[PDB]
Amino acid sequence: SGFRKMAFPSGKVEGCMVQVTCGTTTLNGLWLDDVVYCPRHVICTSEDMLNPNYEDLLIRKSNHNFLVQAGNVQLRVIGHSMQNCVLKLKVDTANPKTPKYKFVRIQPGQTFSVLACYNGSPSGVYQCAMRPNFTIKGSFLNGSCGSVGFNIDYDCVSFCYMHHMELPTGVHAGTDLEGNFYGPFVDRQTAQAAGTDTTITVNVLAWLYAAVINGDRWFLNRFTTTLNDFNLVAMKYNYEPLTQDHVDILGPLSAQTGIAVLDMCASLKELLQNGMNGRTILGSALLEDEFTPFDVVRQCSG
Amino acid sequence: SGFRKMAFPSGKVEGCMVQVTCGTTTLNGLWLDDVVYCPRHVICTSEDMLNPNYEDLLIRKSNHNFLVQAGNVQLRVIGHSMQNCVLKLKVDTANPKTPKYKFVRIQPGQTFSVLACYNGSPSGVYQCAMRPNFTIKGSFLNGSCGSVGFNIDYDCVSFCYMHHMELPTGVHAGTDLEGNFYGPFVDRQTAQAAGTDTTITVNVLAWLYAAVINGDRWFLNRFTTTLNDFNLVAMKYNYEPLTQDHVDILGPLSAQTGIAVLDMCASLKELLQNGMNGRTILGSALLEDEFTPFDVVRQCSG
Ligand SMILES: *[C@](O)(C(=O)NC1CC1)[C@H](C[C@@H]1CCCNC1=O)NC(=O)[C@H](CC1CCCCC1)NC(=O)c1cc2ccccc2o1
Ligand SMILES: *[C@](O)(C(=O)NC1CC1)[C@H](C[C@@H]1CCCNC1=O)NC(=O)[C@H](CC1CCCCC1)NC(=O)c1cc2ccccc2o1
Repeated sequence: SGFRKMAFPSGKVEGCMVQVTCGTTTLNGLWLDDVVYCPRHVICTSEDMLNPNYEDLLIRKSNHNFLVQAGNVQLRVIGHSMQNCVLKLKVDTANPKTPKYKFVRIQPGQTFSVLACYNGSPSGVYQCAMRPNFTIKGSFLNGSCGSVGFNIDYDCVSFCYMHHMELPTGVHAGTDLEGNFYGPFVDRQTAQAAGTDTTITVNVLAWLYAAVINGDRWFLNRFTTTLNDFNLVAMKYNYEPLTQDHVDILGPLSAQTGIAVLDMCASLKELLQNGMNGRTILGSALLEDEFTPFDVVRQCSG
Repeated sequence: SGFRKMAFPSGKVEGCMVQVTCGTTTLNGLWLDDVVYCPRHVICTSEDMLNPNYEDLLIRKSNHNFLVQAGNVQLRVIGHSMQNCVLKLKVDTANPKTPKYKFVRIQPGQTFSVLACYNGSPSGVYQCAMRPNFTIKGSFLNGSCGSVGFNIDYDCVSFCYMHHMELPTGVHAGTDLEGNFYGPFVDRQTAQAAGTDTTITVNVLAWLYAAVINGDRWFLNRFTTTLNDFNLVAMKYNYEPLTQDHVDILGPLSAQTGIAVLDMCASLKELLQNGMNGRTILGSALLEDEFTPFDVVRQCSG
């Protein structure tokens, strides 16, 4: 028993991290078979970071302008191309540590692990959720660009995120591995800012179920509610609408605990309307929304 | 910027996890050079788990009673011995993935990463702190025994924890890698329970500094306090006494923020006496105590 924000084991991804240098700009890349993926803004200079024309900037580069360092080994760049906001550097050596992998794009409200890296060297691993406004509440310092986010299923690494920038509120923005940004963000310095965010209702309910599975029951009640009355409350508190598909997804947890999904909704309504009256749930005084139903099932006993 | 509970990258430890089976009991072991370390209660039966004499139980075993599986490879056991509450199985193959390593024992209030494993297969990584009462608030299911806790410095893995059991309150107990239990716990079924716990004051103050570094300043004030008046408050709220050595350890963070340690103490006193009045700090509505000054410095900008 116990419930923690848990990341996937990072070994498979650690084997793929490298350092990419162009000019005086150094950041991280992801080495898979004979290709290194990295943010295209490695080719920028502090002189054209405001409105860069990346096609122009790239045309003025050649293979030898890119230095790729894997551990203490120089990888020779033998081709280069852009795909959306990522650069693909073809290298003359296939990474012998390449895992089975996939490039997936994730949905807001889904979670993934982030391997924070600096100069091609991993420093830490943590769990994140893609917020409804397509940002992530990460932990990223200068040098972290190129760090990736991923999930692991069986032997297979599904890469879902590459890190590009930090917004004025301290939250983070990046792309999928095809170089397409999550959200209405661009890789150029502008006044761009996070849009308004909302709470991921289905995840809060999953976490309430985790709490019950782990013996926190003080917020339960004999009441129930309909989906529509619940969603009237959800709207009032800036929670996302709960759909019937969410109810269905919560089915396993509902059956394991014997607490019907709409009964849990009655509990969440009471918590929203009354607060916690000084109590905690799984060690938190706030309602947590970064655990999916899958995260809860994977971590919690059967 | 950003602040997250971050674990060390787990790759180096993943390379050392194996499965150990004795009879119908299967758990995890840690393979380093030609030795596998695991909890000695792998030799117990549900028949003698109440008051086992491990010396007797071990004497009745031979090398062939232990099945060690590394991935899909059987490791031949060629010797066996007990050291306190851990078993050392000498195997005929040195682990080629052995990292530079050390066996350290940690202090209450220090943090470490846990690699949760089942059947020798890592499933997740997370950050923990050793509580003042020598327990850890982990996430461990049946099958997790033998999972380890560690820190990484440069290339060197300092193993500090092996997992043995769960206590009635849902918290966890284990040993260092020499098999000596953390706390007044024993590897036999008794009524044993966690003793009273306290909050790690120096870590709360480190986390307040992290909050300032990350732009949360609402809890600051123009006041100050002496160490003794602060500790009178600390005692009242079941916080650990703050020593001058703790003040010294907080020096870097104090200098980086320009907020004297005793001024931060004045802030913590106000938060203890008044609560948070509906506000949060680094996304928490509770005062967090599982980040050491080192964790904050390592993660936060310079
Ligand atoms: C990465 O480019 C990076 O790590 N580069 C390596 C070479 C050093 C950074 C990562 C940032 C750094 C700041 C702290 N957290 C973080 O995640 N990304 C940027 O610096 C990004 C770069 C621009 C350049 C054109 C393409 C993409 C954006 N810029 C910002 O994050 C950013 C935030 C502010 C705030 C105020 C003024 C400017 C600014 O830029
Ligand atoms: C490990 O032994 C383990 O994983 N063994 C592998 C072979 C299956 C478990 C880990 C526990 C399991 C329960 C849930 N969380 C967790 O961390 N450890 C135990 O089961 C431990 C074993 C005894 C045996 C003698 C030596 C050490 C203790 N027992 C307990 O954790 C425990 C908790 C309770 C509560 C009520 C009755 C009994 C009990 O046992």
